Amino acid sequence: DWRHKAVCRDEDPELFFPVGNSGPALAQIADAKLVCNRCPVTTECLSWALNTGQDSGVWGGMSEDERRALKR
Amino acid sequence: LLQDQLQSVLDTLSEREAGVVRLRFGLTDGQPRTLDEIGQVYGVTRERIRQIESKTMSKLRHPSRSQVL
Ligand code: SF4
Repeated sequence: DWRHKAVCRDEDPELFFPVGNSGPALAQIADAKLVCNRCPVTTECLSWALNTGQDSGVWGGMSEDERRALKR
Repeated sequence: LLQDQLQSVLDTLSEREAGVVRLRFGLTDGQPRTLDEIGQVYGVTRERIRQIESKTMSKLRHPSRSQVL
């Protein structure tokens, strides 16, 4: 299963849930996406997050706001 | 079991958020509470409870964490 190949299993999980103060956490979002960029299952991860409607967090190389923008 | 990752996720929330989730799922005394009861205890709206629950579930289900078979 694709979760077996998630490189974020070797990261701090909270890296993928940035919180900003008076604006976007641009740096932390980039830091999370950098891990996704060296992950072999970015597409499966993004597909699962989109198909099951994960609102919060960085999944599949996309921030929460980006996935929200895709959705209706 | 699931306790370890779930408690780990609860640790990342505020005390109020974690209380809301514990009451919603009945983690502490085995009695899930209604949205009304939770909004009365922690003074939060139904949409805010929805968002707390949604965020917690996304953290729990994120591939960074092993999932429970
Ligand atoms: S794409 Fe990103 S969030 Fe998804 S499994 Fe890989 S590192 Fe984790």
